[PDB]
Amino acid sequence: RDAQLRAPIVEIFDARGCDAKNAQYTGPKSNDMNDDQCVKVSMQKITVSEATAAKKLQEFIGGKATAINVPIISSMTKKY
Amino acid sequence: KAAYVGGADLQALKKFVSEGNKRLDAVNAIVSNASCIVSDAVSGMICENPALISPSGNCYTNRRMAACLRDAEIILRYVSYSLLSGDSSVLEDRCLGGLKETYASLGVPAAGNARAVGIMKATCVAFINNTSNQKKLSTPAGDCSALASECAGYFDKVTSAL
Amino acid sequence: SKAAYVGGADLQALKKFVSEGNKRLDAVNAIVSNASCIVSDAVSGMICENPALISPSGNCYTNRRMAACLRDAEIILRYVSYSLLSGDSSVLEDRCLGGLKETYASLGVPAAGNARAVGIMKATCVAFINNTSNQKKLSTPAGDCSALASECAGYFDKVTSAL
Amino acid sequence: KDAQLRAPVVTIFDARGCKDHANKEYTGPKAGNAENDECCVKVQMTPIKVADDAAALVLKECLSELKG
Ligand SMILES: */C=C/C1=C(C)C(=O)N/C1=C\c1[nH]c(/C=C2\N=C(C[C@H]3NC(=O)C(C(*)=C)=C3C)C(C)=C2CCC(=O)O)c(CCC(=O)O)c1C
Ligand SMILES: */C=C/C1=C(C)C(=O)N/C1=C\c1[nH]c(/C=C2\N=C(C[C@H]3NC(=O)C(C(*)=C)=C3C)C(C)=C2CCC(=O)O)c(CCC(=O)O)c1C
Ligand SMILES: *[C@@H](C)C1=C(C)C(=O)N/C1=C\c1[nH]c(/C=C2N=C(/C=C3\NC(=O)C(CC)=C3C)C(C)=C\2CCC(=O)O)c(CCC(=O)O)c1C
Ligand SMILES: *[C@@H](C)C1=C(C)C(=O)N/C1=C\c1[nH]c(/C=C2N=C(/C=C3\NC(=O)C(CC)=C3C)C(C)=C\2CCC(=O)O)c(CCC(=O)O)c1C
Ligand SMILES: *[C@@H](C)[C@H]1/C(=C/c2[nH]c(/C=C3N=C(/C=C4\NC(=O)C(CC)=C4C)C(C)=C\3CCC(=O)O)c(CCC(=O)O)c2C)NC(=O)[C@@H]1C
Ligand SMILES: *[C@@H](C)[C@H]1/C(=C/c2[nH]c(/C=C3N=C(/C=C4\NC(=O)C(CC)=C4C)C(C)=C\3CCC(=O)O)c(CCC(=O)O)c2C)NC(=O)[C@@H]1C
Ligand SMILES: *[C@H](C)[C@H]1/C(=C/c2[nH]c(/C=C3N=C(/C=C4\NC(=O)C(CC)=C4C)C(C)=C\3CCC(=O)O)c(CCC(=O)O)c2C)NC(=O)[C@@H]1C
Ligand SMILES: *[C@H](C)[C@H]1/C(=C/c2[nH]c(/C=C3N=C(/C=C4\NC(=O)C(CC)=C4C)C(C)=C\3CCC(=O)O)c(CCC(=O)O)c2C)NC(=O)[C@@H]1C
Repeated sequence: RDAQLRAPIVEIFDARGCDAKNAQYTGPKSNDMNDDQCVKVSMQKITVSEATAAKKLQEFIGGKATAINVPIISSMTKKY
Repeated sequence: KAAYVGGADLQALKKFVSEGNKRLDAVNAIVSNASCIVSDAVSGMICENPALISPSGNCYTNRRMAACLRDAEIILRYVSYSLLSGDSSVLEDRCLGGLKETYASLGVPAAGNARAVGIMKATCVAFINNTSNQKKLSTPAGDCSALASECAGYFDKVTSAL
Repeated sequence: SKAAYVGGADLQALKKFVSEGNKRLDAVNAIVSNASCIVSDAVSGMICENPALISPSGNCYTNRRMAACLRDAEIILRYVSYSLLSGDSSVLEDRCLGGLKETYASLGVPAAGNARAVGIMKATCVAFINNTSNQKKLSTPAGDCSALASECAGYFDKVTSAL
Repeated sequence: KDAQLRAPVVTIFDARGCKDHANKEYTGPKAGNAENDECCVKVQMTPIKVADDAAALVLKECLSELKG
């Protein structure tokens, strides 16, 4: 359980070839490609607004359409 | 409040987990597709059982749907962190501890979570192995089946628990 | 603002008024039911190809600007979906595109970025319509929707031209 | 231009075989066949909005995929 409904936000920065400098990492240099690479992790509250939820319902309600090339499991009858 | 692992610390981290660079690619394949992974899972759960958005169903109303979309994202993110860490301890404690009981008390249906989590698992495995329709991230071509299976194992812990 | 429901006799009539009505409805279903991804993938593709767009001087910097761009991309997608429902682009060309280039010029919304977001949505919609998946992994009866895909492509080309 | 930033939101219901939703929203006459009497299109001009949470999540995806 987590009372605040926080989850780990993991961010992956492969900044090889990225000409913008970032220096949030404060530890020692590796003197190789890892100086242009960073993983960021933080614990953040996860939230979804009812407005977003309403938009998702409108996407989901047709009950037939899918992503491209995925299994079809739709049914027209109550399962549970 | 955030931790930054770059330079020497990242060089070290890559040696403390198996297949460090591939593992970071695999994590990337999850986190850069987070919104659609959550969407497919809740959408598919619903198209298989449309009663979930009938007036008596557990995703009826924007409040209930928003909670389900939120919970799916939470579960997905603890899985992504397990894959980064090569360790499921935080997932098992912080995320899954007390969750089955919680859902039992609320009436959040186990068959619905079984299906949603199952779809997230398939979708993540496909992104990691690059069998999905979209292959937007750039990696050297190779065999990531071990990391994909490790990821699937973390989802299987979720399913088992619920 | 009022919702319209078209079923029964009225839907049968609509299918006499537009070409390939059933296929058309399938195409629209695919686009609308995947709209959030179509939009997010286009806007995030525009950005991943040109990361300056979310640097502090970039036009998508901050949630407010990102939200406005996602919204506008959705607006454009929806007027295209409606064009595909209707069989023509008149509403798209008037309500959506009329004055839009000038609006964007007054706000400083970048033409190159818009061309790319629209271009990605185009490719995505064309691919949903010309989906070559096996029947087992296809929600509609398998067949040839190339005419409708080309029609859809044409509507996006009108957006690209206007902007 | 649309001052209210509305766009047409279309929903497509192929509800052939659905027994549990009463088909009452469509108020016109019947066709006499399932392909039309158990199918419906909904169209509504709607103010298009994107909430902070949706934009924030897209930004998180972007930040982990920027091309060098
Ligand atoms: C996140 C969006 C996706 C992009 C972009 C992309 O390239 N692929 C994407 C999604 C994706 N989905 C799956 C697997 C499944 N999706 C569903 C739900 C879907 N099926 C339905 O019948 C309905 C309702 C009409 C849906 C919304 C299901 C059931 C699956 C398969 C789950 C399983 O096998 O257990 C994948 C993985 C495809 C694969 O496994 O080969 C991707 C990549
Ligand atoms: C998200 C909706 C989709 C579902 C569900 C699905 O199954 N496929 C979906 C989307 C889709 N996208 C494309 C094409 C492109 N998407 C991007 C953006 C992507 N690429 C990047 O480099 C980054 C940033 C790292 C992204 C976020 C791009 C650039 C394209 C190609 C556009 C072009 O061709 O010019 C398609 C089309 C695939 C096809 O043509 O067959 C789909 C279906
Ligand atoms: C190259 C892709 C690029 C161009 C060109 C451009 O205009 N902007 C670009 C990248 C970019 N990066 C970020 C945000 C972060 N980059 C990070 C990477 C590192 N941090 C470090 O300390 C190190 C050395 C080990 C890295 C390789 C991190 C951690 C980012 C997040 C910081 C945060 O927590 O906010 C952005 C977002 C805008 C910004 O914050 O600068 C952009 C556009
Ligand atoms: C069968 C798929 C099903 C089960 C089982 C279940 O529990 N719920 C099911 C379907 C379902 N439908 C809807 C909403 C709408 N269905 C519509 C279809 C038609 N309406 C008509 O008048 C006709 C005749 C031409 C149709 C084919 C429409 C238009 C719906 C939207 C209503 C609206 O805009 O509010 C839902 C959502 C919950 C509900 O309204 O019952 C569900 C779960
Ligand atoms: C399955 C996961 C997919 C796959 C992966 C794959 N990746 C590599 C090699 C590398 N990947 C990276 C990526 C990163 N390192 C970082 O520090 C960061 C940011 C935090 C990232 C994103 C790196 C640096 C490498 C090394 C090669 C290079 O110099 O770029 C391989 C090659 C084998 C290996 O172990 O190195 C593979 C196979 N490949 C696929 O086909 C899957 C889709
Ligand atoms: C390209 C668009 C994709 C494709 C489509 C395709 N669809 C059909 C056949 C049918 N589609 C429907 C769908 C509806 N009719 C409705 O009234 C509604 C709700 C408003 C929907 C969703 C119907 C009724 C048919 C007729 C056959 C049937 O009943 O199953 C075809 C077959 C050819 C035709 O025109 O009938 C095709 C090709 N197929 C693809 O492969 C593309 C991905
Ligand atoms: C979505 C796939 C399914 C679904 C979900 C659903 N969940 C709730 C409500 C809650 N969910 C939680 C979950 C957690 N607590 C934790 O500590 C953690 C780990 C960090 C998690 C994931 C909690 C605490 C609640 C109650 C409090 C809250 O909602 O904020 C609901 C709402 C239930 C209600 O009626 O209020 C729903 C709908 N529903 C489904 O049908 C899917 C199977
Ligand atoms: C996203 C791909 C691009 C982008 C978008 C962006 N748009 C705005 C602001 C506005 N957009 C409109 C658009 C319309 N007016 C109309 O009448 C119609 C047809 C119905 C449309 C689509 C308007 C009126 C505005 C101003 C009002 C408002 O934004 O609420 C912004 C700026 C938002 C801001 O200034 O805070 C942005 C960023 N930006 C990009 O970089 C992409 C190329």
